[PDB]
Amino acid sequence: LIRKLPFQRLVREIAQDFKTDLRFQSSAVAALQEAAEAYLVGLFEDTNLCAIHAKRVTIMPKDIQLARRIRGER
Amino acid sequence: ELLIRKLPFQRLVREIAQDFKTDLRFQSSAVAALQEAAEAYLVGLFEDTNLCAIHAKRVTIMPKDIQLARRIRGERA
Amino acid sequence: KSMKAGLQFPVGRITRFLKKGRYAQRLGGGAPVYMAAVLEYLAAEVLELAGNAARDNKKSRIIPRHLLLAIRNDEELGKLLSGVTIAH
Amino acid sequence: LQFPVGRITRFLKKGRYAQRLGGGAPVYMAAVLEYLAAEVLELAGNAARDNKKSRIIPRHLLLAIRNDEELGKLLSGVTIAH
Amino acid sequence: ETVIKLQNELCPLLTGGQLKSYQLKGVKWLISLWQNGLNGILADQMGLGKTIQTIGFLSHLKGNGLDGPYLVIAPLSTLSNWFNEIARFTPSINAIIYHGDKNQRDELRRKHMPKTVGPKFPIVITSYEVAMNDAKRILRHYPWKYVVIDEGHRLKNHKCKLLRELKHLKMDNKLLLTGTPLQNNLSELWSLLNFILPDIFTSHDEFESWFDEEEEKRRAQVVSKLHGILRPFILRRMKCDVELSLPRKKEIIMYATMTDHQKKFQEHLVNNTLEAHLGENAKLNNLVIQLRKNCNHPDLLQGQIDGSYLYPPVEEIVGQCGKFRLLERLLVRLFANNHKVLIFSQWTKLLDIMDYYFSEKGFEVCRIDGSVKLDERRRQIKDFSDEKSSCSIFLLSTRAGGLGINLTAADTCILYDSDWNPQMDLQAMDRCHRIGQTKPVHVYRLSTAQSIETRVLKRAYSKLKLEHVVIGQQTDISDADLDRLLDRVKGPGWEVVLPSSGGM
Amino acid sequence: RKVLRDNIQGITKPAIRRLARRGGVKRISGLIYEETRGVLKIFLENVIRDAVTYTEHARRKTVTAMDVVYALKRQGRTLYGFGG
Amino acid sequence: RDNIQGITKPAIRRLARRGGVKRISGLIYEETRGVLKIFLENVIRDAVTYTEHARRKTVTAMDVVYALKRQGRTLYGFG
Amino acid sequence: ETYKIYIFKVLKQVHPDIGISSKAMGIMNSFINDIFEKLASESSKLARYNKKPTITSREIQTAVRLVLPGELAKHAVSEGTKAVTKFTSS
Amino acid sequence: ETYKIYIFKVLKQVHPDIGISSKAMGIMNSFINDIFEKLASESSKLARYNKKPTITSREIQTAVRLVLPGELAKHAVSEGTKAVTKFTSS
DNA sequence: GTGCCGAGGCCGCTCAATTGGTCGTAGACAGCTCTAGCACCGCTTAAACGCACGTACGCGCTGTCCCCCGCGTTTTAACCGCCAAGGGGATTACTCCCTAGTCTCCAGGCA
DNA sequence: TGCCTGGAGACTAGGGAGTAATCCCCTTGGCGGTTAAAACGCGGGGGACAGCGCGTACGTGCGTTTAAGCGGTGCTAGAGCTGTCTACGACCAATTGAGCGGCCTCGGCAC
Repeated sequence: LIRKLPFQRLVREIAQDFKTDLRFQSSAVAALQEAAEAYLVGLFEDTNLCAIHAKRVTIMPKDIQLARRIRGER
Repeated sequence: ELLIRKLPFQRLVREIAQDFKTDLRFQSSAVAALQEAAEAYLVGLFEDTNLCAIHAKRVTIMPKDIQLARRIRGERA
Repeated sequence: KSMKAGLQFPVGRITRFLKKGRYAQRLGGGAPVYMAAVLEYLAAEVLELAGNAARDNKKSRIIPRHLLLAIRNDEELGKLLSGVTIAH
Repeated sequence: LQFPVGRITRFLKKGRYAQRLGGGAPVYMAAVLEYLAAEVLELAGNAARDNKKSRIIPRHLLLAIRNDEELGKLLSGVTIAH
Repeated sequence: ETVIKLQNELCPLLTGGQLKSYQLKGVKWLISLWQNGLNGILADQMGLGKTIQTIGFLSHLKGNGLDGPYLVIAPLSTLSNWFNEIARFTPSINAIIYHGDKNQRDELRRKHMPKTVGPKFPIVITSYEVAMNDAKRILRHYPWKYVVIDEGHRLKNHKCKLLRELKHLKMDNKLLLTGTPLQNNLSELWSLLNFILPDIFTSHDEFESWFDEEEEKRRAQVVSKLHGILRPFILRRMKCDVELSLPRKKEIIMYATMTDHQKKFQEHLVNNTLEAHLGENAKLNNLVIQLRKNCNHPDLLQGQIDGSYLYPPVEEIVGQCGKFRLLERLLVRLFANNHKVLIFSQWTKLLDIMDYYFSEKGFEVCRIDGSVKLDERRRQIKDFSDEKSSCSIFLLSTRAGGLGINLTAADTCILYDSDWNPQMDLQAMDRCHRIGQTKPVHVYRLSTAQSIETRVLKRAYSKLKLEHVVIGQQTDISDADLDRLLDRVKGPGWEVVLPSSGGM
Repeated sequence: RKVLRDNIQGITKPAIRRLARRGGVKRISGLIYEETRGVLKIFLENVIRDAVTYTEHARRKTVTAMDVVYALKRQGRTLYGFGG
Repeated sequence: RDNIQGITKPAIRRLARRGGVKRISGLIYEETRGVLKIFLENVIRDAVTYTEHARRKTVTAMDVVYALKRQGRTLYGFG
Repeated sequence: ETYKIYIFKVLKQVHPDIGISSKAMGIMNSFINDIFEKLASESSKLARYNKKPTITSREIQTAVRLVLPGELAKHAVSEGTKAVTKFTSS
Repeated sequence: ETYKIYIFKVLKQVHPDIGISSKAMGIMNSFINDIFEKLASESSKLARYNKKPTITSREIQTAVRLVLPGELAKHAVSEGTKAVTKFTSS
């Protein structure tokens, strides 16, 4: 996993990026952490499949680029 | 403009739909809508697999590329 | 009647559609007004892009091909219309 | 009765999703909830017996859905906390 | 002398032939009605020969010097024959085939066509496909001042889109040329009356009353309003006393019972439970169609499921359906006497069945249908007409016989079944009954007793009675019984059609 | 002779070719064809199942364009221009 | 300020390891940093929209789950 | 408000030999409630599409068939038909 | 139900000099109708979520924000705030 | 240069939008309690960094079989028009019984 | 295990559910025929693909630093709940005018 309070400051930065004076609570921060973990690990699984299709053991960033482009969100 | 022949497509849809469940009946509008949907899905999968192939440093597309795109989409039954 | 807010959609018809949809037990007075406002912004935006496309291809008509090209070109409309498929 | 038909009708009225629901429809829908709970808990118990523990935990549940093809297909787009 | 003088003077340039008396009188009547500006319906004879009177009427217009564009619409199968006939009967008449694809359209519309009327303008022969497609491209670029159309029973209703193309006509001139004009009801007579005389047969409200003590007199009253004039007005002569050259012919209908396996199938089917029984052995909604199909032969339903592309042994076919096995003994009779036997049917799904039977029985395979192309169709016609060929079977689809195939050389014909259109049956038998036959053709129709097809046959007789009105104003046959019936009337299990002519 | 054509292969080889060409694919291989049969088939049953569900719900044993377009909406791909 | 550096290289390493990745290239880190910032910013945008809908000045797990459901991410574990 | 007692009864009747944790209880309750929400919404939405004013067991039929994949839908429709017949008889 | 004449008049407002086709009106009417449906459904569901028996402009703004894309949504909220101010002035 | 055909502009006709009023009640608002997030500090230790180093693997090139692509040619199936007689959806209206609403008795689920 | 809150049984009054009646545009195994597409043959040239060398970038081990995390501590802004009363919104009758169907003209566009 990732470290809870580092991810906490990251979410705080994201929030203050949009509009300020917003308060976060512990279960909300935890839920954000779980959701981010799930989405990122799924993306990595997809990129691993793309790379094994690419006949190379190494994953490069254009693998992730391809996975995102196929998934259809940018 | 329609690309797949309408009468072959109506045989396809009639026969498959009869397989799934009995006592069914379609019309011109239903056949046309199904045709449009099939064309859309096929062209989407084709562009997906074209991007996959060009990523694969290769120009000839194969069913393993098709299946890769199928797997990322995930609608395998 | 629409001149009270300066809008150009049928506040009455959209009111009747909210009512017949029974989407809620209670309907606000200005709710159709805001519905008409967002709808008129959307219509103006899409027709503006259609007109720009007509100017671009030196044509005096708007056709489903025009519509499809406009949707697939404009990033905002593409995002709003993800699984969009247009006949013809 | 197995699920609380009265209270589920209470929530369904709270939704007020139509003029009013069927007469036997609430019993039907309680029954279908019972059925679906039945298979999900059945396979949760199968996983627990595989691991031989006295309390079923989210890890067993996640294993159950990820391992049963049809249940995973139903729950493809969901993730389980922890 | 009077006939010769009239045919010469009234037709100053009918150079390539001669006109017989009564159709020549028809020509003078046509000329008079042209002088009256009224168009009429030609239906005279089952293609006795009509082109002769077409030139007879038309060449009078050229003889008077009344130049004007001519339009003809004809079926493809006979366009070349029609050109040969018009060339034969008058070499002095200019005519052209207007057929081919868009390329021949291009070459004709480049070279052969002047806008202005003139003697250099030839007769333009346009086929049906032209009539359906080229409406805008020609019918508006010509005020066709002469219009004649053949095989006029082509327009069976007001919705045959041939007619919707034709409403793009400058329809000043008309000549409906057809055979028998009645097609199963009143609708086609009404459609043809509107086409020929729309300004007269404007509305159907008045004549709608006659789809079906004082009513007996009203039958003449139906004739009195219109048909009292139509009978002189319709140029067509039924044979009362003119073609006694027509040889003797008779036809009989059988009424034997139907066997067991099919009655249990139809018991399942009438309750819509046939698929339930076949499911035990291992859902067609249009019940009347499946009733007919079962009447043909049970195989169709097995065949529906089957997979027995190659089908189980012949003796089973012998044992399933009684009509086919009675057919088996009657063909045993006919091959014993070595006649040339014609067979007709309605659906290929049984055509292939008895083709397989005939092949497995050791007999030659002679199969012609709409699925085979044209050149092998004539080669099979030549094989059948060959004297050295001993084949006594010609498996032909009834519907495909509308191309004018002449197979009168056969000596016998067996109409296995009859269609809902009776005149269709009449051309089906006409394929061998036309003038030129040398032997007494003898025809049997197989009808399934205690079946809905009996009712189909009875309503076919009802339509025959309608034909007659429009024109005018269960045993098993034993050896002794069959020999009695085919001596060279009324009976149990067999009926001969009573004389349709009301006295010589 | 009894005959029953393959039907499922009725999508002709040139049909796949210009489907791909409209899709911008340049170079294609052989088993693409059978794989496309499979893809079209599987994509077909999903919408067919949704459509038959709505036909059953509508008390009618005929399909209608409204039910079709609702089905396509349910599988999550909006089709327009047909009034749905 | 520039807090995204908190997502460390071994973090991506172990998350890819959980993803079954055997061999990670060097430029993966920045791309991952990106994809996470975009994903999280869509999620937070929806969450702040819902909190505005709530008339309240804090962010709660309930409308967080609402947002994740709206993003086609359905989450079980918090109601 | 949850279905804690009813899930407890279900587990004791089907698999009496194994208990459930608090977190597992909560997550499967969320499972039940989410199916609750989706079924109610789908039934209401299809009723509205039918321009139909009220909902009954037949709309529940079509909604359940829609939202359940094949084998699960067949089992669910079987048990639901039995339940509705039992209610009709009672 | 038809908006066709209103599509015509919006075309006159924006660019009256530019034409439009029958299938174009069809697709525009489908766009208007289903965007209407999406906004209404999101608002109704969110009103169900917040246990509010009323739907009004405020929840419509939040529904618009949650469903529309970003830039077009800030444009929409600006123009709709102007419109609601105009209607309040009446 | 042109003609043809589908969209733009026209009027006639109707039912839903409008206005006003009434009245019932959901929200706007103030205010309280409290509590949970938030800033702060300190100690601790697993974890992250850097770096040397090896090695294995992406890659770029080379070299060889194979099989789409284009093109041509011959077949043929879609597409269309048409024949045949009937039935499942559409639509309307009647009727009747299911249950919402309500009240009253009592038991079971949470602490 | 206590109780108090909701859950369950009974009367009535409508109005949706089902049932009966009526019509018609849709369906079905066959045909002519007619095109443009589609199926089969073949040469080839481009590419798919196996193998090798590399040299360079990432995994591994270990010393070194670092701040995340645990345990308290104070505090307070804002959430959760409640009482009021007030404006705003549902219901209903009469009115019209602008939205919807039919009809016609006239300019863009392949030819």
